[PDB]
Amino acid sequence: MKGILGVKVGMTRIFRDDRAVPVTVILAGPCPVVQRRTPEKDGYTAVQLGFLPQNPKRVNRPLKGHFAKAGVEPVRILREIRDFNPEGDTVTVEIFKPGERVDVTGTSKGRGFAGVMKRWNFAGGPDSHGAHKIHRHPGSIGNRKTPGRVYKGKKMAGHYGAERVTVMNLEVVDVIPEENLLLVKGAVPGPNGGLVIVRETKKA
Amino acid sequence: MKVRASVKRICDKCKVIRRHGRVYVICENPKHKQRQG
Amino acid sequence: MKTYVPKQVEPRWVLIDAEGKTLGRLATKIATLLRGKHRPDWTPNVAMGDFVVVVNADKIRVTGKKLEQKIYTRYSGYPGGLKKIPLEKMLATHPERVLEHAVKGMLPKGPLGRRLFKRLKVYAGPDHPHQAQRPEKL
Amino acid sequence: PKGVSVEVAPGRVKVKGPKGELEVPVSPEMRVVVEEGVVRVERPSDERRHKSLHGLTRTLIANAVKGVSEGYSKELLIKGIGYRARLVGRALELTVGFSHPVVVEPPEGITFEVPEPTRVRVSGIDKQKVGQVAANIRAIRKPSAYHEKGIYYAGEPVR
RNA sequence: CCGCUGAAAGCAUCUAAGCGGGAAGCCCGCCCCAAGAUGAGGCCUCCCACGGCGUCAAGCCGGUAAGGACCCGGGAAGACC
RNA sequence: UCGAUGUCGGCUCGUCGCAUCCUGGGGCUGAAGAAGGUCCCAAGGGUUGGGCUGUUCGCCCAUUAAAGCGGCACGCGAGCU
Ligand SMILES: [Mg+2]
Ligand SMILES: [Mg+2]
Ligand SMILES: [Mg+2]
Ligand SMILES: [Mg+2]
Ligand SMILES: [Mg+2]
Ligand SMILES: [Mg+2]
Ligand SMILES: [Mg+2]
Ligand SMILES: [Mg+2]
Ligand SMILES: [Mg+2]
Ligand SMILES: [Mg+2]
Ligand SMILES: [Mg+2]
Ligand SMILES: [Mg+2]
Ligand SMILES: [Mg+2]
Ligand SMILES: [Mg+2]
Ligand SMILES: [Mg+2]
Ligand SMILES: [Mg+2]
Ligand SMILES: [Mg+2]
Ligand SMILES: [Mg+2]
Ligand SMILES: [Mg+2]
Ligand SMILES: [Zn+2]
Repeated sequence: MKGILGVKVGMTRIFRDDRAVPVTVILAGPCPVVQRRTPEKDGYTAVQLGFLPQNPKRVNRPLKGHFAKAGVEPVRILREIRDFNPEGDTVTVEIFKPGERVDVTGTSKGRGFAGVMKRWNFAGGPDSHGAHKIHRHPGSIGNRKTPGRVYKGKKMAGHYGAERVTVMNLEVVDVIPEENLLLVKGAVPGPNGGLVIVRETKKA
Repeated sequence: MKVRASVKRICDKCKVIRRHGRVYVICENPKHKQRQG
Repeated sequence: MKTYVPKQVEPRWVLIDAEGKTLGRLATKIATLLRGKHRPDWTPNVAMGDFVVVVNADKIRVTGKKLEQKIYTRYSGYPGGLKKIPLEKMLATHPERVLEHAVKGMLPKGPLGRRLFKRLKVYAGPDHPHQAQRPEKL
Repeated sequence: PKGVSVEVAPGRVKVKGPKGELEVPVSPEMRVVVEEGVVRVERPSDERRHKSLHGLTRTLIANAVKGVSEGYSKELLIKGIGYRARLVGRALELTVGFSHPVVVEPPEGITFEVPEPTRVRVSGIDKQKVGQVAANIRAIRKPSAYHEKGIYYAGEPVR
């Protein structure tokens, strides 16, 4: 089910002759499969994929050359595609054809302790008319004695970003398998250099 | 009316059937469709 | 004052084929089996007695109408949800648990009650991939 | 019922004959019997938990054996302007007032026989599914919407 | 809320045996966390003596590897960690 | 409770109930159609921006599909005014 591993390398608007489609450029490289997780020993029908093979003997005990083109394991480390089943080897980009939607799943740009008014879009407080030390505070976080506690799903200050996020239905606008690229329309999550898995669509 | 608390039989033809606890009334004219809810 | 106590006797790995029995009516046999309320060695602070393995789950028949009546609310998630599960859903997905939730109320509440619940190994049966050892007490 | 070939199991009476096999369950009570086609069905127990099941199965076995001896024809009339019901294959396409004219599939045992674009009938070895898939076709358009639209079995138009 | 079949009550009735439709509602589907899920999972890979002190690979240490740290250069990771 | 339970409103954050203001279903209709009325299910999501008043509430203005009624110490001052 149409999965790949890649690097978000930047954004560029390109032109489908009428408009400016604002694509990003995923470097969905030729990912060698390293273990086909079978449903009779795991239950997954998944496939572990790889990335860049130049790992100068940082390949410790997952040496694991039990695939015929294992391509000694990347420190651009293994991930999965959960319902994949390839047919040959080292799945490149040709699985994707231009015009099909994809879900891109990547670690977003973490913003540290990006506290609230940034994490949960709070309206902060007034910048004038009165006191001052509440300009970006959440204000109230509950009710009085009944419940007399903060509800556990409460939106407050926290570690914003650096969690996996999936943008669903990004149109693949082009592939350039001359250098094995993948171009989707829109905002692939993560830094320009970060890791993104690119999956099949959950439209249907 | 439709949903009362006290359901009468205002016709002669109003059967007073009971479908899963609720004492309905069916008829041939639909205005008598009581429900007892 | 005299001395009465049991010692660590080798356990009783009773199987309970539960094809027919209503839960609850079964489960208070199971909890009375789980504590040592049937052997006369019973100190109440040792969790002796049986390691009951009730198997052959769903088609645990239940009483008169509990098709979407018996509500397994238990999981307060935590802000807005008391999430409700009827018995049809309970027997549909991981059936396996209507007996666990039936005995987890008839066992006591302390750490011995929690240790005693780990003795009960509910499966969806038969072929509990567990056993060669079955004083199948029925 | 001469051409039927009925058999008994505990949880199921099972009827057969000139059309096919129907497999009608029952409550296993009274250890009921059979001597010929239509049966004296048994109950000695006067309480209402059995006094209605007797009578229920008296009509149910009769409907089953009549379904094997052609308990078929439930007729759907189509009224008004030409909401034509025409068969293609076995799923029938009726063009009642819609942007999407409705193709209705049969359940396995039923065929919709279409005499005209004014009437269809629904035939099959049953009364249960037969009335059910006359009922889905009537629920394509419940009729009496300020009259003469919609489809009818034999019902009574009043204003 | 409308059914189909149909008794109790020879008729009917959506109902007591049954079975169907049907709601932004419910469960699963979608996205994220998630084995601290003591129920602590699974899969792939790597490493494996006893020499020593008894009612014995001894519960305690000393050398072990596979690895992990310490440190340092850092980082769209990050208050520190 | 007076050896203190800070008190109205607004801001901020909400969360819940259903006796629903929309939205989804449906029944009747003095329901031609479009509307609507009333009633049954239905909180999953909503539920605007303003003028005046300290105001909750109201009156309006311009919209809206709707501009819900409440509760939560007339929620919320170890958050603010
Ligand atoms: Mg960062
Ligand atoms: Mg501000
Ligand atoms: Mg201050
Ligand atoms: Mg000051
Ligand atoms: Mg033991
Ligand atoms: Mg054993
Ligand atoms: Mg009839
Ligand atoms: Mg159904
Ligand atoms: Mg869920
Ligand atoms: Mg673990
Ligand atoms: Mg006081
Ligand atoms: Mg005090
Ligand atoms: Mg009209
Ligand atoms: Mg209501
Ligand atoms: Mg609400
Ligand atoms: Mg409120
Ligand atoms: Mg207050
Ligand atoms: Mg203050
Ligand atoms: Mg306070
Ligand atoms: Zn009447």
